[PDB]
Amino acid sequence: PTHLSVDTKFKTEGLCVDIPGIPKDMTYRRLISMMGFKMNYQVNGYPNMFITREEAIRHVRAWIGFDVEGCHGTNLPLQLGFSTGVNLVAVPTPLMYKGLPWNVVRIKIVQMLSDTLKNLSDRVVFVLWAHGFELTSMKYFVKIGPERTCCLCDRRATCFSTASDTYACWHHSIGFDYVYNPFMIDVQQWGFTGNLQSNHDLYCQVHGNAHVASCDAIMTRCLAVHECFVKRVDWTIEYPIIGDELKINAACRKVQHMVVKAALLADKFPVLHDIGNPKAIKCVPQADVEWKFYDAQPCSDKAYKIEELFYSYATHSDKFTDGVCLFWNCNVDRYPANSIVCRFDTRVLSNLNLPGCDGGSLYVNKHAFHTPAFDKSAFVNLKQLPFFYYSDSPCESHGIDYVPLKSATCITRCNLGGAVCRHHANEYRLYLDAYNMMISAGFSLWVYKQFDTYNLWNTFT
Ligand SMILES: O=C(c1ccc(Cl)cc1)N1CCSCC1
Ligand SMILES: [Zn+2]
Ligand SMILES: [Zn+2]
Ligand SMILES: [Zn+2]
Repeated sequence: PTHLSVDTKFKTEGLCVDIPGIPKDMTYRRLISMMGFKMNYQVNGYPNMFITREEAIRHVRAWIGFDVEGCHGTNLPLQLGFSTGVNLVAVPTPLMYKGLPWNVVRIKIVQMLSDTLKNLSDRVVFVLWAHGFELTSMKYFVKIGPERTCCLCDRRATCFSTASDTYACWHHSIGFDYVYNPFMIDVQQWGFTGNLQSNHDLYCQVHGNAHVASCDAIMTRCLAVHECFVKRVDWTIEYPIIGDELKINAACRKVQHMVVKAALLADKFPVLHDIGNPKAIKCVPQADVEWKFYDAQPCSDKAYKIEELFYSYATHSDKFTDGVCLFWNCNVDRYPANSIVCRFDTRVLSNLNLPGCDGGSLYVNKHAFHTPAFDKSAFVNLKQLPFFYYSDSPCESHGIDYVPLKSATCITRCNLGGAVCRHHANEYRLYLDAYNMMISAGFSLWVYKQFDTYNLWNTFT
Protein backbone atom coordinates (compact mmCIF):
# COMPACT_ATOMS: atom_id res chain seq x y z
CA PRO A 1 0.00 0.00 0.00
CA THR A 2 2.50 2.68 -1.25
CA HIS A 3 1.97 2.72 -5.11
CA LEU A 4 -1.46 2.60 -6.92
CA SER A 5 -2.30 -1.12 -7.74
CA VAL A 6 -2.88 -1.51 -11.54
CA ASP A 7 -5.80 -3.79 -10.43
CA THR A 8 -7.55 -0.73 -8.83
CA LYS A 9 -10.88 0.14 -10.52
CA PHE A 10 -11.06 3.15 -12.87
CA LYS A 11 -14.48 4.83 -13.42
CA THR A 12 -14.91 5.23 -17.24
CA GLU A 13 -18.06 7.43 -17.36
CA GLY A 14 -15.82 10.50 -18.08
CA LEU A 15 -14.29 8.56 -21.06
CA CYS A 16 -17.52 7.45 -22.76
CA VAL A 17 -18.20 10.54 -24.99
CA ASP A 18 -14.76 10.40 -26.74
CA ILE A 19 -14.79 6.53 -26.38
CA PRO A 20 -18.38 5.29 -26.85
CA GLY A 21 -18.97 1.69 -25.64
CA ILE A 22 -16.07 1.75 -23.12
CA PRO A 23 -16.64 -1.00 -20.49
CA LYS A 24 -18.01 0.22 -17.10
CA ASP A 25 -15.81 -2.47 -15.46
CA MET A 26 -12.20 -1.22 -15.96
CA THR A 27 -8.78 -1.50 -14.15
CA TYR A 28 -5.62 0.62 -14.64
CA ARG A 29 -4.05 -2.61 -16.04
CA ARG A 30 -6.74 -2.82 -18.77
CA LEU A 31 -6.75 1.01 -19.37
CA ILE A 32 -2.92 1.20 -19.76
CA SER A 33 -3.21 -1.73 -22.26
CA MET A 34 -5.97 0.08 -24.25
CA MET A 35 -3.75 3.22 -24.20
CA GLY A 36 -1.28 1.07 -26.26
CA PHE A 37 1.36 0.56 -23.46
CA LYS A 38 2.72 -2.83 -22.19
CA MET A 39 4.05 -3.15 -18.57
CA ASN A 40 5.28 -6.81 -19.17
CA TYR A 41 4.66 -7.69 -15.42
CA GLN A 42 7.80 -5.55 -14.73
CA VAL A 43 9.25 -5.08 -11.17
CA ASN A 44 11.57 -2.14 -12.20
CA GLY A 45 10.32 0.83 -10.07
CA TYR A 46 7.50 1.84 -12.54
CA PRO A 47 4.52 -0.33 -11.42
CA ASN A 48 1.80 2.06 -12.74
CA MET A 49 1.66 5.12 -15.07
CA PHE A 50 -1.13 6.35 -12.68
CA ILE A 51 -0.41 7.39 -9.03
CA THR A 52 -2.34 7.95 -5.78
CA ARG A 53 -3.40 11.40 -4.48
CA GLU A 54 -0.79 10.95 -1.64
CA GLU A 55 1.95 10.24 -4.25
CA ALA A 56 0.75 13.22 -6.39
CA ILE A 57 0.84 15.55 -3.30
CA ARG A 58 4.51 14.51 -2.63
CA HIS A 59 5.25 15.34 -6.36
CA VAL A 60 3.23 18.66 -6.62
CA ARG A 61 6.34 20.41 -8.11
CA ALA A 62 5.95 17.96 -11.06
CA TRP A 63 2.23 18.78 -11.81
CA ILE A 64 1.47 19.74 -15.46
CA GLY A 65 -2.24 19.98 -16.27
CA PHE A 66 -2.87 18.34 -19.65
CA ASP A 67 -6.00 18.46 -21.88
CA VAL A 68 -6.64 17.35 -25.49
CA GLU A 69 -9.59 18.58 -27.64
CA GLY A 70 -10.79 17.15 -31.00
CA CYS A 71 -10.16 19.99 -33.54
CA HIS A 72 -12.41 18.64 -36.40
CA GLY A 73 -8.90 10.33 -33.53
CA THR A 74 -6.67 9.46 -36.57
CA ASN A 75 -9.37 11.21 -38.72
CA LEU A 76 -8.86 14.70 -37.19
CA PRO A 77 -6.36 17.22 -35.74
CA LEU A 78 -5.89 17.24 -31.89
CA GLN A 79 -5.30 20.43 -29.78
CA LEU A 80 -2.80 19.65 -26.92
CA GLY A 81 -3.06 22.10 -23.98
CA PHE A 82 -0.68 22.30 -20.96
CA SER A 83 -0.94 24.33 -17.68
CA THR A 84 2.14 26.21 -19.04
CA GLY A 85 -0.45 27.99 -21.30
CA VAL A 86 0.92 26.25 -24.45
CA ASN A 87 -1.47 24.86 -27.14
CA LEU A 88 0.03 22.57 -29.85
CA VAL A 89 -2.06 21.23 -32.80
CA ALA A 90 -0.96 17.65 -33.82
CA VAL A 91 -2.13 16.40 -37.31
CA PRO A 92 -1.98 12.67 -38.11
CA THR A 93 -0.98 13.58 -41.76
CA PRO A 94 -2.86 31.57 -24.28
CA LEU A 95 -0.04 30.55 -26.81
CA MET A 96 -1.68 28.93 -29.93
CA TYR A 97 0.62 27.09 -32.50
CA LYS A 98 -0.39 25.91 -36.08
CA GLY A 99 -0.88 22.20 -36.98
CA LEU A 100 2.24 19.95 -37.35
CA PRO A 101 2.88 16.18 -37.38
CA TRP A 102 3.60 14.19 -34.17
CA ASN A 103 7.32 13.71 -35.09
CA VAL A 104 7.87 17.52 -34.57
CA VAL A 105 5.14 18.06 -31.85
CA ARG A 106 6.83 15.44 -29.58
CA ILE A 107 10.21 17.39 -29.78
CA LYS A 108 8.42 20.61 -28.61
CA ILE A 109 6.71 18.63 -25.74
CA VAL A 110 10.13 17.42 -24.39
CA GLN A 111 11.72 20.95 -24.74
CA MET A 112 8.72 22.58 -22.94
CA LEU A 113 8.52 20.01 -20.04
CA SER A 114 12.38 20.04 -19.65
CA ASP A 115 12.51 23.90 -19.39
CA THR A 116 9.47 24.03 -17.03
CA LEU A 117 10.55 21.11 -14.80
CA LYS A 118 14.39 20.82 -14.70
CA ASN A 119 14.67 23.17 -11.63
CA LEU A 120 11.45 21.80 -9.97
CA SER A 121 11.30 17.98 -10.06
CA ASP A 122 12.89 14.64 -11.12
CA ARG A 123 9.57 13.75 -12.96
CA VAL A 124 6.35 14.92 -14.69
CA VAL A 125 2.82 14.23 -13.25
CA PHE A 126 0.20 14.91 -15.97
CA VAL A 127 -2.90 16.25 -14.17
CA LEU A 128 -5.99 15.16 -16.17
CA TRP A 129 -9.76 15.64 -16.25
CA ALA A 130 -9.84 12.60 -18.49
CA HIS A 131 -12.42 12.39 -21.32
CA GLY A 132 -10.45 10.07 -23.69
CA PHE A 133 -8.41 12.02 -26.32
CA GLU A 134 -5.72 12.91 -23.69
CA LEU A 135 -5.14 9.18 -22.87
CA THR A 136 -5.23 8.07 -26.57
CA SER A 137 -2.66 10.85 -27.44
CA MET A 138 0.03 9.52 -25.06
CA LYS A 139 1.31 6.67 -27.32
CA TYR A 140 2.41 9.44 -29.77
CA PHE A 141 4.88 11.21 -27.37
CA VAL A 142 5.40 8.78 -24.38
CA LYS A 143 7.65 5.68 -24.01
CA ILE A 144 7.77 3.59 -20.79
CA GLY A 145 10.01 0.83 -19.43
CA PRO A 146 12.35 0.22 -16.49
CA GLU A 147 13.50 3.18 -14.36
CA ARG A 148 16.80 4.48 -15.90
CA THR A 149 19.48 7.12 -15.19
CA CYS A 150 20.48 10.04 -17.45
CA CYS A 151 23.25 9.24 -20.03
CA LEU A 152 25.16 12.43 -18.84
CA CYS A 153 24.33 12.38 -15.02
CA ASP A 154 22.99 10.39 -11.99
CA ARG A 155 19.41 11.85 -12.11
CA ARG A 156 16.52 9.51 -13.11
CA ALA A 157 15.72 9.63 -16.89
CA THR A 158 12.59 11.60 -18.01
CA CYS A 159 13.21 11.67 -21.82
CA PHE A 160 14.28 9.22 -24.59
CA SER A 161 15.87 9.88 -28.04
CA THR A 162 14.98 7.61 -31.03
CA ALA A 163 17.94 9.34 -32.86
CA SER A 164 20.68 8.33 -30.33
CA ASP A 165 18.79 5.45 -28.53
CA THR A 166 19.68 7.14 -25.14
CA TYR A 167 17.98 8.52 -21.98
CA ALA A 168 18.29 11.99 -20.35
CA CYS A 169 16.92 13.86 -17.32
CA TRP A 170 15.23 17.32 -17.79
CA HIS A 171 18.72 19.03 -17.67
CA HIS A 172 20.26 16.92 -20.52
CA SER A 173 17.35 16.35 -22.97
CA ILE A 174 18.01 18.90 -25.79
CA GLY A 175 17.06 17.21 -29.14
CA PHE A 176 15.24 14.28 -27.34
CA ASP A 177 11.81 13.38 -28.81
CA TYR A 178 9.97 11.15 -26.21
CA VAL A 179 8.74 11.65 -22.63
CA TYR A 180 9.90 8.58 -20.69
CA ASN A 181 8.11 7.08 -17.63
CA PRO A 182 5.72 10.03 -17.11
CA PHE A 183 3.18 9.79 -14.21
CA MET A 184 -0.47 10.88 -14.37
CA ILE A 185 -3.65 11.25 -12.24
CA ASP A 186 -7.28 11.59 -13.44
CA VAL A 187 -8.91 14.21 -11.11
CA GLN A 188 -12.32 12.92 -12.30
CA GLN A 189 -11.59 9.67 -10.31
CA TRP A 190 -11.85 11.69 -7.04
CA GLY A 191 -15.69 11.76 -7.12
CA PHE A 192 -17.04 15.09 -8.44
CA THR A 193 -20.54 15.97 -9.82
CA GLY A 194 -20.77 17.91 -13.11
CA ASN A 195 -18.05 19.15 -15.45
CA LEU A 196 -14.54 20.67 -14.90
CA GLN A 197 -15.55 24.34 -15.31
CA SER A 198 -18.53 24.09 -12.88
CA ASN A 199 -16.23 22.50 -10.23
CA HIS A 200 -13.21 24.84 -10.80
CA ASP A 201 -15.42 28.02 -10.77
CA LEU A 202 -16.74 27.09 -7.26
CA TYR A 203 -13.21 27.97 -5.92
CA CYS A 204 -11.53 30.29 -8.49
CA GLN A 205 -12.47 33.51 -10.44
CA VAL A 206 -8.94 34.09 -11.94
CA HIS A 207 -8.83 31.29 -14.62
CA GLY A 208 -11.46 31.92 -17.35
CA ASN A 209 -12.65 29.37 -19.94
CA ALA A 210 -11.65 30.61 -23.42
CA HIS A 211 -12.77 27.09 -24.66
CA VAL A 212 -9.14 26.09 -25.56
CA ALA A 213 -7.12 23.06 -24.35
CA SER A 214 -4.61 25.08 -22.20
CA CYS A 215 -7.57 26.75 -20.31
CA ASP A 216 -8.89 23.27 -19.28
CA ALA A 217 -5.28 22.18 -18.46
CA ILE A 218 -4.86 25.24 -16.17
CA MET A 219 -8.36 24.72 -14.58
CA THR A 220 -7.62 20.96 -13.98
CA ARG A 221 -4.32 21.71 -12.11
CA CYS A 222 -6.03 24.64 -10.18
CA LEU A 223 -8.89 22.32 -9.05
CA ALA A 224 -6.28 19.65 -8.06
CA VAL A 225 -4.28 22.26 -6.04
CA HIS A 226 -7.57 23.44 -4.42
CA GLU A 227 -8.46 19.83 -3.35
CA CYS A 228 -4.97 18.88 -2.11
CA PHE A 229 -3.59 22.15 -0.54
CA VAL A 230 -6.59 24.50 0.21
CA LYS A 231 -9.56 22.36 1.46
CA ARG A 232 -7.08 19.61 2.58
CA VAL A 233 -3.71 20.69 4.19
CA ASP A 234 -0.79 18.39 5.25
CA TRP A 235 2.28 20.14 6.79
CA THR A 236 3.92 16.78 7.83
CA ILE A 237 4.92 16.13 4.16
CA GLU A 238 8.58 17.20 3.62
CA TYR A 239 9.75 18.30 0.11
CA PRO A 240 13.37 18.09 -1.17
CA ILE A 241 15.75 21.13 -1.21
CA ILE A 242 15.89 22.41 -4.88
CA GLY A 243 17.10 26.01 -4.29
CA ASP A 244 17.98 28.59 -1.60
CA GLU A 245 15.43 27.18 0.90
CA LEU A 246 18.02 27.12 3.72
CA LYS A 247 19.52 30.63 3.09
CA ILE A 248 15.96 32.13 2.71
CA ASN A 249 14.80 30.57 6.02
CA ALA A 250 17.99 31.75 7.84
CA ALA A 251 17.53 35.26 6.34
CA CYS A 252 13.86 35.28 7.52
CA ARG A 253 15.02 34.52 11.11
CA LYS A 254 17.75 37.27 10.95
CA VAL A 255 15.46 40.01 9.48
CA GLN A 256 12.67 39.16 11.96
CA HIS A 257 15.05 39.50 14.99
CA MET A 258 16.55 42.75 13.50
CA VAL A 259 13.23 44.51 12.71
CA VAL A 260 11.40 43.60 15.96
CA LYS A 261 14.49 44.38 18.10
CA ALA A 262 14.67 47.86 16.44
CA ALA A 263 10.87 48.53 16.77
CA LEU A 264 11.02 47.78 20.54
CA LEU A 265 14.15 50.04 20.99
CA ALA A 266 12.81 52.91 18.78
CA ASP A 267 9.20 53.06 20.20
CA LYS A 268 9.58 51.15 23.57
CA PHE A 269 6.14 49.35 23.36
CA PRO A 270 5.26 47.83 26.77
CA VAL A 271 3.45 44.82 25.12
CA LEU A 272 3.95 42.86 21.84
CA HIS A 273 1.03 40.74 20.46
CA ASP A 274 2.63 37.88 18.43
CA ILE A 275 -0.20 36.61 16.10
CA GLY A 276 0.41 33.49 13.98
CA ASN A 277 2.24 30.17 14.07
CA PRO A 278 1.33 28.40 17.36
CA LYS A 279 4.95 26.99 17.48
CA ALA A 280 6.44 30.59 17.31
CA ILE A 281 9.29 31.45 19.80
CA LYS A 282 10.22 35.01 21.04
CA CYS A 283 12.36 36.38 18.10
CA VAL A 284 13.97 38.97 20.53
CA PRO A 285 14.42 36.90 23.75
CA GLN A 286 16.28 39.72 25.65
CA ALA A 287 13.71 42.54 24.96
CA ASP A 288 12.00 44.21 27.99
CA VAL A 289 8.42 43.90 26.58
CA GLU A 290 5.38 41.81 27.69
CA TRP A 291 5.36 39.11 24.93
CA LYS A 292 1.83 37.63 24.36
CA PHE A 293 1.21 34.82 21.80
CA TYR A 294 -2.00 34.18 19.78
CA ASP A 295 -2.29 30.88 17.80
CA ALA A 296 -3.31 31.04 14.11
CA GLN A 297 -2.34 28.36 11.56
CA PRO A 298 -1.27 29.59 8.10
CA CYS A 299 -4.53 30.41 6.18
CA SER A 300 -4.51 28.47 2.84
CA ASP A 301 -7.91 29.68 1.50
CA LYS A 302 -8.88 33.36 2.26
CA ALA A 303 -6.84 35.86 4.36
CA TYR A 304 -8.02 35.91 8.02
CA LYS A 305 -10.54 38.65 8.92
CA ILE A 306 -8.97 40.97 11.57
CA GLU A 307 -12.56 41.18 13.06
CA GLU A 308 -12.45 37.39 13.81
CA LEU A 309 -8.73 37.27 14.97
CA PHE A 310 -9.30 40.15 17.49
CA TYR A 311 -12.95 39.14 18.34
CA SER A 312 -13.48 39.51 22.16
CA TYR A 313 -15.15 36.32 23.63
CA ALA A 314 -15.28 37.76 27.21
CA THR A 315 -14.48 41.03 29.12
CA HIS A 316 -10.81 41.83 30.18
CA SER A 317 -9.70 40.18 26.83
CA ASP A 318 -6.36 41.60 25.49
CA LYS A 319 -6.27 45.20 24.07
CA PHE A 320 -4.51 44.73 20.65
CA THR A 321 -4.39 48.60 20.38
CA ASP A 322 -1.86 48.59 23.32
CA GLY A 323 1.80 48.29 22.15
CA VAL A 324 2.49 46.59 18.79
CA CYS A 325 1.14 43.61 16.80
CA LEU A 326 3.62 41.24 15.07
CA PHE A 327 2.05 39.46 12.04
CA TRP A 328 5.02 37.34 10.77
CA ASN A 329 3.48 35.52 7.70
CA CYS A 330 0.00 35.74 9.30
CA ASN A 331 -2.09 36.87 6.26
CA VAL A 332 -5.04 39.12 7.30
CA ASP A 333 -7.51 41.22 5.21
CA ARG A 334 -6.37 44.55 6.84
CA TYR A 335 -3.56 45.03 9.41
CA PRO A 336 -4.10 47.41 12.33
CA ALA A 337 -1.95 50.62 12.25
CA ASN A 338 0.21 49.40 15.25
CA SER A 339 1.68 46.40 13.26
CA ILE A 340 5.02 44.88 12.14
CA VAL A 341 4.20 42.63 9.12
CA CYS A 342 5.96 40.07 6.88
CA ARG A 343 3.57 39.08 4.02
CA PHE A 344 4.50 36.64 1.20
CA ASP A 345 3.86 38.21 -2.25
CA THR A 346 2.14 35.39 -4.20
CA ARG A 347 2.97 37.10 -7.58
CA VAL A 348 6.76 36.38 -7.20
CA LEU A 349 8.46 34.20 -9.90
CA SER A 350 10.68 31.50 -8.28
CA ASN A 351 11.31 27.71 -8.25
CA LEU A 352 9.81 27.65 -4.69
CA ASN A 353 6.52 29.38 -5.65
CA LEU A 354 4.04 27.40 -7.84
CA PRO A 355 0.85 28.93 -9.34
CA GLY A 356 -2.16 28.37 -7.04
CA CYS A 357 -5.99 28.71 -6.76
CA ASP A 358 -7.93 32.03 -7.11
CA GLY A 359 -4.75 34.24 -7.32
CA GLY A 360 -3.05 32.40 -4.41
CA SER A 361 0.31 30.62 -4.88
CA LEU A 362 1.65 27.29 -3.59
CA TYR A 363 4.95 28.17 -1.81
CA VAL A 364 6.95 24.96 -1.32
CA ASN A 365 9.94 25.32 1.04
CA LYS A 366 10.47 22.19 3.23
CA HIS A 367 6.58 22.17 3.51
CA ALA A 368 3.81 23.23 1.04
CA PHE A 369 1.83 26.43 1.97
CA HIS A 370 -1.06 27.54 -0.28
CA THR A 371 -1.03 31.34 0.29
CA PRO A 372 -4.02 33.65 -0.37
CA ALA A 373 -3.49 36.23 -3.20
CA PHE A 374 -1.27 39.20 -2.22
CA ASP A 375 -3.53 42.26 -1.69
CA LYS A 376 -2.02 45.83 -1.46
CA SER A 377 -5.16 47.18 0.38
CA ALA A 378 -4.25 44.95 3.40
CA PHE A 379 -1.36 47.44 4.14
CA VAL A 380 -3.36 50.79 4.02
CA ASN A 381 -2.62 51.52 7.75
CA LEU A 382 1.15 50.81 7.31
CA LYS A 383 4.18 51.85 5.19
CA GLN A 384 6.89 49.69 3.57
CA LEU A 385 9.70 48.96 6.08
CA PRO A 386 12.91 50.52 4.68
CA PHE A 387 16.22 48.55 4.74
CA PHE A 388 18.47 49.25 7.76
CA TYR A 389 21.06 47.33 9.80
CA TYR A 390 21.22 48.02 13.57
CA SER A 391 23.76 46.64 16.12
CA ASP A 392 24.70 47.42 19.75
CA SER A 393 27.42 44.66 19.53
CA PRO A 394 30.97 45.86 20.43
CA CYS A 395 33.23 47.09 17.56
CA GLU A 396 35.66 44.13 17.65
CA SER A 397 36.86 42.03 14.62
CA HIS A 398 37.96 38.57 16.04
CA GLY A 399 39.09 35.49 14.00
CA ILE A 400 37.08 38.46 4.60
CA ASP A 401 38.99 41.30 2.75
CA TYR A 402 37.88 44.96 3.14
CA VAL A 403 36.69 48.06 1.31
CA PRO A 404 35.67 50.63 4.02
CA LEU A 405 31.82 50.79 4.28
CA LYS A 406 29.99 54.15 3.91
CA SER A 407 26.19 53.82 4.50
CA ALA A 408 23.54 56.07 6.07
CA THR A 409 21.64 52.79 7.00
CA CYS A 410 24.46 51.16 9.11
CA ILE A 411 23.13 52.08 12.60
CA THR A 412 26.16 51.41 14.88
CA ARG A 413 28.27 53.31 17.51
CA CYS A 414 31.17 53.30 14.97
CA ASN A 415 29.01 54.99 12.26
CA LEU A 416 27.71 57.45 14.92
CA GLY A 417 31.44 58.22 15.52
CA GLY A 418 31.84 58.81 11.73
CA ALA A 419 33.87 55.61 10.77
CA VAL A 420 32.28 52.06 10.44
CA CYS A 421 34.55 49.39 12.11
CA ARG A 422 35.50 46.23 10.09
CA HIS A 423 33.28 43.88 12.19
CA HIS A 424 30.07 46.01 11.71
CA ALA A 425 30.97 46.42 7.97
CA ASN A 426 31.15 42.56 7.60
CA GLU A 427 27.87 42.10 9.58
CA TYR A 428 26.18 44.91 7.53
CA ARG A 429 27.15 43.25 4.22
CA LEU A 430 26.04 39.77 5.44
CA TYR A 431 22.69 41.25 6.67
CA LEU A 432 22.12 43.21 3.40
CA ASP A 433 22.71 39.84 1.57
CA ALA A 434 20.23 37.97 3.87
CA TYR A 435 17.69 40.87 3.44
CA ASN A 436 17.99 40.86 -0.43
CA MET A 437 17.66 37.03 -0.46
CA MET A 438 14.42 37.21 1.57
CA ILE A 439 12.91 40.05 -0.53
CA SER A 440 13.69 38.40 -3.90
CA ALA A 441 12.14 35.10 -2.49
CA GLY A 442 8.87 37.19 -2.41
CA PHE A 443 8.57 38.36 1.25
CA SER A 444 7.45 42.01 1.78
CA LEU A 445 7.88 43.95 5.05
CA TRP A 446 5.47 46.62 6.38
CA VAL A 447 5.56 48.79 9.55
CA TYR A 448 3.56 51.32 11.59
CA LYS A 449 3.92 54.83 10.02
CA GLN A 450 5.70 56.38 13.09
CA PHE A 451 8.63 53.91 12.68
CA ASP A 452 11.83 56.01 12.26
CA THR A 453 15.44 54.65 12.34
CA TYR A 454 16.51 58.14 13.56
CA ASN A 455 15.14 57.04 17.02
CA LEU A 456 17.80 54.22 17.14
CA TRP A 457 20.94 56.51 17.28
CA ASN A 458 20.18 57.47 20.96
CA THR A 459 20.24 53.75 22.08
CA PHE A 460 24.02 54.43 22.17
CA THR A 461 25.30 57.60 24.01
O1 LIG B 1 -5.24 4.70 -26.50
C1 LIG B 1 -6.40 4.56 -26.90
C2 LIG B 1 -6.59 4.13 -28.33
C3 LIG B 1 -5.91 3.03 -28.82
C4 LIG B 1 -6.07 2.64 -30.14
C5 LIG B 1 -6.93 3.36 -30.94
CL1 LIG B 1 -7.16 2.86 -32.58
C6 LIG B 1 -7.62 4.45 -30.47
C7 LIG B 1 -7.45 4.84 -29.16
N1 LIG B 1 -7.47 4.73 -26.10
C8 LIG B 1 -7.38 5.30 -24.75
C9 LIG B 1 -7.67 4.25 -23.70
S1 LIG B 1 -9.34 3.56 -23.81
C10 LIG B 1 -9.31 3.19 -25.57
C11 LIG B 1 -8.85 4.35 -26.44
ZN1 LIG C 1 21.19 14.37 -16.75
ZN1 LIG D 1 -8.33 28.43 -11.09
ZN1 LIG E 1 31.51 48.99 14.89
